[PDB]
Amino acid sequence: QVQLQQPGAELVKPGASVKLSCKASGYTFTSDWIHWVKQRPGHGLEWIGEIIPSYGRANYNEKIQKKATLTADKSSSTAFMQLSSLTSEDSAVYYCARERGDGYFAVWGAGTTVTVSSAKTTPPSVYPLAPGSAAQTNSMVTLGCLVKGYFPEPVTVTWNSGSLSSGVHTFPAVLQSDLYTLSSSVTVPSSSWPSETVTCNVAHPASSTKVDKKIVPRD
Amino acid sequence: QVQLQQPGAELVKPGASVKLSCKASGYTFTSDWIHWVKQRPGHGLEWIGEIIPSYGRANYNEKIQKKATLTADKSSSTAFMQLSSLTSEDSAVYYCARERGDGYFAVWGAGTTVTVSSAKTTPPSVYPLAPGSAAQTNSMVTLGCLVKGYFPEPVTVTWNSGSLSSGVHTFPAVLQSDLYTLSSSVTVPSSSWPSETVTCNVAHPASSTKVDKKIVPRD
Amino acid sequence: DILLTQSPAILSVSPGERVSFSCRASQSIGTDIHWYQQRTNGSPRLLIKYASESISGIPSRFSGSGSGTDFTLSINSVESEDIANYYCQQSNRWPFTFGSGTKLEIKRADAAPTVSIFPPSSEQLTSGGASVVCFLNNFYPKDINVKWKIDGSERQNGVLNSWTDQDSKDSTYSMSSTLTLTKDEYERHNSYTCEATHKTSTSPIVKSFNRN
Amino acid sequence: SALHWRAAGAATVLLVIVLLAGSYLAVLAERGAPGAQLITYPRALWWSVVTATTVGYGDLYPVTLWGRCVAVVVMVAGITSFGLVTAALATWFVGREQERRGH
Repeated sequence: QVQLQQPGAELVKPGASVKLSCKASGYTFTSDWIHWVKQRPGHGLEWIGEIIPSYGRANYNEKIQKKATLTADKSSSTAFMQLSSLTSEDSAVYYCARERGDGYFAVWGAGTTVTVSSAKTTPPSVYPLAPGSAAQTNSMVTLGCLVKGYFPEPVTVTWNSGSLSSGVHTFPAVLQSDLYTLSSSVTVPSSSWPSETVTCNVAHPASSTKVDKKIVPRD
Repeated sequence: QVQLQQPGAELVKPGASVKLSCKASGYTFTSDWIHWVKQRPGHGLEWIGEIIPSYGRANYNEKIQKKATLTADKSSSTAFMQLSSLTSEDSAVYYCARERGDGYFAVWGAGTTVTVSSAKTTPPSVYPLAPGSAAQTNSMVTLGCLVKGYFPEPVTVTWNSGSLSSGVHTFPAVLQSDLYTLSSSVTVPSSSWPSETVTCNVAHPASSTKVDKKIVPRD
Repeated sequence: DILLTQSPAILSVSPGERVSFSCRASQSIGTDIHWYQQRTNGSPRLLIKYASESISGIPSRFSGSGSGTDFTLSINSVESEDIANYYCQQSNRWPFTFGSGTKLEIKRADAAPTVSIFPPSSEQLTSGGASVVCFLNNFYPKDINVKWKIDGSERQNGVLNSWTDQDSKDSTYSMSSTLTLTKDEYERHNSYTCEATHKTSTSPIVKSFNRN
Repeated sequence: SALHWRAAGAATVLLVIVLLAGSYLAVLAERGAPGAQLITYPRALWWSVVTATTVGYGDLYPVTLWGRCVAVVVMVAGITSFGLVTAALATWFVGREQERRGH
């Protein structure tokens, strides 16, 4: 049972603010601290702050600007972090994590990708990639699907809703005209296709959109 | 209400001594320490010493020559510092400052500029600077007054006894034949002069002389 | 006696940008560091006490952080009024000690000087002296050259210049050239001019006046 | 009020005066000793209590003669006090066991 549950994404207009949630399941104690940890792209982990939901006291990183304000709902088992008056500096993944007051972060959320821009949200467009007719197959066959013209980050791409993990590359997005674009690749034995089915599931948290696409041979 | 009140200036002949005052208003406690802090020109802050006026104990910077001796008048709320047998090394601004015994200097005096020389005091001479007749005005007009042939340092220059702050440069004195000389500059809209008046007030603490001068057009 | 080290001594930042001043203690002093502001010709002003705690009076723009030996004063979005000298000060061990200090300095947009020539005064002249005062005002950068010409001919004797520190109203610099003669020498020359060579113009900004 | 209880009360009042006077004087003794840390009132106050209680963390302590002389008085006050309360409690209890036997 996933203990810390966090939104995939929040888009925020520069100057605006945002409340990040963190609902906690599993054993809670009075003792427990919820922590928030900021990770900008290609940089590492930064400690923002902590709160003890039982007595409601919070503390924050003095060493950085104090954007944040922390709160909990004792009843709904949730911690909130209120990041206010953002700029692109504040564009990061924000993890929440549970510490039993003994010093280590035993468990983390999946984090929330917070993107500070003026651009509109755009669900992605998903398109198969089945080989060309004049392509000779080996013992393996590479299929893919192309996830383009979406904003903001991120998307999650899986194959047969997760049952296909072995043989899967997802490429890092590139950005071009305030829109992201990436491919994912799957490699199943040449026999097991298309006799067995292969479907690419593409979730875009910031638009609340998931889509399937089957990779059938070219007609 | 200015809490620490200190003389603007004291001139002292090399070899001679001087008692600096520091009268304190606002909340006094038993707990309170008065501190003295030396600042030579273009150098930073040096801690000289401390006294607790209630029990009369004082301590001083071991790390520097012990010129000073500290005293208080419990009745007149004043601290004195006695700097004895001065030389040019001792020419500095001496601030006094109040510490509640909790470690920081909450409030400071304006300090006392102590000048160790054999030269006589000389009040300054003050002279207008209204434009030349053949000078074309913009939306703004620059006036000034010239404060020359004074010793020792410092002088304070204001405009309309302080009501004019916006648009005011005072240049650092230069020294030439044991006499100081500086200008101050004021920039008011071209309309508001000389229909509204502009007067430069020039205090010289070491001569106990203040003077006004109006900047009227050239006749 | 605890040694407070403020590197760097000068800090050049751009208007509205984040700036941080470092203060390192020769040995752990906990949080018993205090930060002061000193503008030009001002007395020190407590910004932060015990490393982090606000003083009421002080912009929210100012924060401190640090413990043990490393301390940090920060300004989120600097502005001209922030131009001053910053010092740290420890209260952890007798005797209290101070940092050597750090100068905040703003790089702004380039600004051409406003030049202004002032003939000596009839009050001054009547005491057998004459001083021609030129003001170079509100320029940036601070590098500038002031040339005196009497009747076309360049002059260098009798000339004393003073530059203001960077301005805490607008991040600009100012300067005063003062040409000093005797009534006699002033009486026997027609035109006094004050030329300013500044990076903002290939052509000197000149200001003259004839005694007549 | 019975005497044992008065003297404990007296000793609690007198202990507090010693903790405050102690804080004041410790700072007044310790400033001027280079490296002394017992040099601000608030933590002096903490020092005085960690001293009278005999807890004695050593986060702080005096390094001058008069600091130490002030420290020795705070200790003794501390121990005497926290032993007059005991003596008082012992006399309360003894009294109550005398009644529970009929005396």
